[PDB]
Amino acid sequence: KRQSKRAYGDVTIQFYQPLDMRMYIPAGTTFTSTRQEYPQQFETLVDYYAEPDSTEIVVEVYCKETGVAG
Amino acid sequence: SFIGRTPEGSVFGTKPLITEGSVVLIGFLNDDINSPIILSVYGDNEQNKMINTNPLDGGKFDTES
Amino acid sequence: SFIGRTPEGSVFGTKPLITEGSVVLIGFLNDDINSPIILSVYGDNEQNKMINTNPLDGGKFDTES
Amino acid sequence: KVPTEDFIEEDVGKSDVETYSIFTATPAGMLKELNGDVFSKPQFHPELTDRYGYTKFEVENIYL
Amino acid sequence: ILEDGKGSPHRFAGLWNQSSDFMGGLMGEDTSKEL
Repeated sequence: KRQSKRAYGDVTIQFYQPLDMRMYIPAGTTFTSTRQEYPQQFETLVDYYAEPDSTEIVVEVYCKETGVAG
Repeated sequence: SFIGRTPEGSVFGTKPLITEGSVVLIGFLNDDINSPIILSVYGDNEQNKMINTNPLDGGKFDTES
Repeated sequence: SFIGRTPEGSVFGTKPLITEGSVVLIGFLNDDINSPIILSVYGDNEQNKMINTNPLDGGKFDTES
Repeated sequence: KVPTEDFIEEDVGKSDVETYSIFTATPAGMLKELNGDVFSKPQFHPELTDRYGYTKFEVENIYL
Repeated sequence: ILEDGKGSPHRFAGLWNQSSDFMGGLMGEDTSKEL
């Protein structure tokens, strides 16, 4: 039988200005919701590099908790 | 800002504006109460937000824009 | 007053006047003697009384007069 | 008064634990030498300071 | 050992002089830099 299945999706990072260098996010960066009613955390699994002079980027985040709370 | 005396003897200096109801940081001499001095004057977050025309929320100072 | 560097690389800042024989407040780093820094420059009561043209002895700053 | 006849045990003697040469009574600690009137005015004996040199004893008095 | 104040020869162990300069990258600093 299939065990508990992780929750995952996509998020949009927004920079103050378009980017000046080929900056990088490592796998296992944390994402948290400021809302008190959803304290569950999220983390990434694969790296991403942001291309220079870019302005947004879409990365995938995986939820540590598994169930309905994701 | 600065204060002193010239070789001729005449005294020179500055008188920075003083305001009532402003928040001021204080440092006691030799950590003794009953020995106050004012270090500087810090405004409120609202006051600081009112007296600046910068619309940027944030960003590194090294960016040309 | 302020100091920094521009994106081009050129350095900018200020050089406030420095005076001999003025009284300066000092704050040691990590409360260690042999680690001084000057916080600000405070003048004497006579000097402050000489360099101000305000004849009022006192009064709330909110009064129009 | 109390005579020896009521003494059970005694332990009394000199000591040099307290020893000062210069004594002064500073005024309330707001007043400070670099921004106003006379700061302090100590007192010492010339013979005393030979054994214990420049040993100061300071007390702040809120009143003055 | 008594001879000439030699003392214990194990006092100057193998870790007495062998060492190296201290820097990061030993714990937690290196995990983000695995590009």
